[PDB]
Amino acid sequence: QVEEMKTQLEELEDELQAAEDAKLRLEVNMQAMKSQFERDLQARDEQN
Amino acid sequence: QVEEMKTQLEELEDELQAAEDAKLRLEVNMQAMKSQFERDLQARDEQN
Amino acid sequence: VFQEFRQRYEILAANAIPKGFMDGKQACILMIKALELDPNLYRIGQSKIFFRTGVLAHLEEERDLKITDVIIAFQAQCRGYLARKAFAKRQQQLTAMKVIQRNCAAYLKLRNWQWWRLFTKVKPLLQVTRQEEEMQAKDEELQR
Amino acid sequence: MKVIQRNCAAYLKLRNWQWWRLFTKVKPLLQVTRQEEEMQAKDEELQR
Amino acid sequence: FSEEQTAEFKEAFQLFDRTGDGKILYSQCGDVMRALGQNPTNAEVMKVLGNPKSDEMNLKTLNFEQFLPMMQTIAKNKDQGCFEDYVEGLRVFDKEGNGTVMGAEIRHVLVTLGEKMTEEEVEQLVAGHEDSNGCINYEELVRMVLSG
Amino acid sequence: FDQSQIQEFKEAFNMIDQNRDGFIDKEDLHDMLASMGKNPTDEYLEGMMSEAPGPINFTMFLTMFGEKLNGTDPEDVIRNAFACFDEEASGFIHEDHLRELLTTMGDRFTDEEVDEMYREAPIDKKGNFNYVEFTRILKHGAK
Repeated sequence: QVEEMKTQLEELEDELQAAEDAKLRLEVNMQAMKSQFERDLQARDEQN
Repeated sequence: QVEEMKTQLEELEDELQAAEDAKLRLEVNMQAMKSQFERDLQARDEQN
Repeated sequence: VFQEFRQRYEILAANAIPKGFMDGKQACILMIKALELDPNLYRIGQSKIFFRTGVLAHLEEERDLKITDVIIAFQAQCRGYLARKAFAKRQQQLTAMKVIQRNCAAYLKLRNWQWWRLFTKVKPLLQVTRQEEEMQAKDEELQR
Repeated sequence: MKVIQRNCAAYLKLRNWQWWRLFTKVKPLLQVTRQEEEMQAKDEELQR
Repeated sequence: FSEEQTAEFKEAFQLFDRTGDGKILYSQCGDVMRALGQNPTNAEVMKVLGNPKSDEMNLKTLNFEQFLPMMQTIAKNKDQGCFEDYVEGLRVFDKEGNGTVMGAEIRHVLVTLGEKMTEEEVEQLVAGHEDSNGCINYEELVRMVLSG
Repeated sequence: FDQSQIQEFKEAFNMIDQNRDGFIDKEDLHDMLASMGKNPTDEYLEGMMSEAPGPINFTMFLTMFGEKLNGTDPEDVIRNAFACFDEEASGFIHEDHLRELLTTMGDRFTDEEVDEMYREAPIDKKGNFNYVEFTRILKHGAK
């Protein structure tokens, strides 16, 4: 059970690191897409 | 006591992993939708 | 003229006027008959209508006291529409602002770290990727 | 006529220098292609 | 009402806070209310705002606690001016019934009638829909304002 | 993590690792700054070696610059957020406008931010501020 708890803590830390990386990348992607689409709409309106 | 703590940690890890998977799926879907909308806006700007 | 005044002031009393518009002259005759105005206060005409002084002011006020409802209703509606539009605009601007904010705050945290001057002195030296990307950028620029 | 002296003296004192010869060898050996073609295309497009 | 939409209510309330705690000026909270679909005239706003004066409106803010009964009273209106009202009134407001309504007259009778608004308000309202005839199709703009 | 960033970091590292051992020591940065100018005082070198668990290895400074940098955004999306921020779309907003907006944009900001920005930005002589090159400087285009 000590070995199983160690393995469970390892799996939990791995899942938490993966989730943190995924959340950071997803926030970056969402912010980037929003800003880029808004700026593209603004530039298209300016070009029109 | 250690077994109860490990069970609580495993339950919390499973719940947080399900939540993070749902959030990552939603964020990837939103990023894909934003990229598609940006491509559509570019095509619409060219048509305009 | 008949039709102008008719369509402009029938709001006061359009109760029993036949929706099928009869002779515009006859239509304004019957509409002012319903308006209960003294003949001498105006001048019925074959093509236009003529009125005394200050009578239009009375008619303007009588008209104005009926439109206020529509006035305030549409005013509130359009104000709320402008409000929600500016709200969406400002919240999008605030999202962009939060992005810029995180970036400049990270810069603040990093503009003073000693390693920065060091590793920024060296970046302008190696530019092979910069050289290539500028080659293609100048290619498309020259083509444009 | 006092700036041409530096140029000619440099070219002479490096022409016999074997290291300058090595440099003027390695650049046509495998180095002229990318940068030289880039700059040539740039100059041609600019002249056009 | 319900906590169902109170999450969006909370994020919008704290979104336009100049102090970032839950205290938003009376003018600003009325503007948020209008931005929330519920756009009543400032008359009933002040009526349910304890009947304050302009100074109190620009100095006194509101917590989110009292904001719930406030939108509750706003929801007691349960309806506003109808669409057929606006279309028929604008149609009868024109001079000749030519499917449209002149622009300058609209701007004037909007900034100088009943509820007062600044000129740029109605300007950016009508902006984009202008035409060389100066007669804008009231129908498209009124349905855009109603639906939007 | 970014391909361009990691590739340029390792490029600059293998260029500065004059011993090519993957271990950054006092020799490398010392002689580099000597060729650049005044040699760095060895206490600065030790303090720069205090963050890593030893002689700065490749992944060492990789992780350190990651944890010090992961969270920013490239100049592209920066100027994108800056674009709709201005109606003129020329990138010439006023710095005192930046001040009046920064004090309450989202969370409240203080005065040190704006004074440092003005003292470290090419502002014009009335307030107008250009970011077409300043934001690239923030991403190290010129500084």
